[PDB]
Amino acid sequence: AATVYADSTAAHADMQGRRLKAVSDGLDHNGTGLRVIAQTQQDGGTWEQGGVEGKMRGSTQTVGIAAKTGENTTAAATLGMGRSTWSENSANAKTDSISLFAGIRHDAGDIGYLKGLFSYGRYKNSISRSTGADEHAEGSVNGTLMQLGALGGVNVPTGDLTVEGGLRYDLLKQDAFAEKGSALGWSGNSLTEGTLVGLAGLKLSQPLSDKAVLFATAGVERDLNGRDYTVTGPHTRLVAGLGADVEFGNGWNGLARYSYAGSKQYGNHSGRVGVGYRF
Ligand SMILES: CCCCCCCCCCOCCOCCOCCOCCOCCO
Repeated sequence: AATVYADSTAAHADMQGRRLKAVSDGLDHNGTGLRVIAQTQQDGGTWEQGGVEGKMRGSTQTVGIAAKTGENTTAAATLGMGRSTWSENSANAKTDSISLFAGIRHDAGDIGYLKGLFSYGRYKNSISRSTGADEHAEGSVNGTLMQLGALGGVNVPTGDLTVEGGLRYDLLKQDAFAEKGSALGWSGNSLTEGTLVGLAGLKLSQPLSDKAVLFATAGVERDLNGRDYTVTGPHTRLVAGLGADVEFGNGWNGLARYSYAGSKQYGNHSGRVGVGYRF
């Protein structure tokens, strides 16, 4: 039972979906010219993954730009470096990751929009697992995760209700690996796994003034097919959330988001602070 590799990979993919959310949220904010954006997203939950409880923690720094590329078009490109962990009985794991995120949002005048999202990242999972009495196995595995996203949104309003919904496809290719350091060390084969995710969501923006807005978010998210990262060697979550963009003046804006995702046997706190500069 090397469930620790499946689980850490799963924990990374799950974090990656929120990283993509953040870049896609960055498509909405834009007014005038071109923004440059620096962000920290922290993550923190527990997760029973088929009999095994674990604890994920995660930190991601991102730098990004977004800009009106057209009278009705917005584009964003973000670069993200992540460090996350995953714990279990007997074993824990640290994931390093480097990811590029890209998004385009086309508006149909004021009635709604479509978004395309894409991401390519690499990851490295370092596992150590107690295998005995002061005996550990160390194991190192690389993978690639790609995401593709299509969302449509309408924009009904006294402040603003946007409804938003679509799909995200996660393609994970993970390399073969082998553990050093133990006589009951384990090897595992490469793994390709593609998962469609359905997404649906509500954003209630209320502007406070000319220089600040607060939003509430409620959302739904569910794998539409299998998401098995068990190497050879599906529940709906509700997410509720809060936010606030503020214009500090002289080009600078700030950003605060907090979010909780839940299903049976899953719970994750996601937070986010961003500082921004509009040229
Ligand atoms: C967990 C610790 C990590 C600390 C590191 C901090 C991460 C920062 C990432 C560094 O890169 C920043 C730059 O990212 C910018 C995004 O790329 C924009 C590319 O622009 C394309 C050029 O435009 C052509 C016109 O279409």
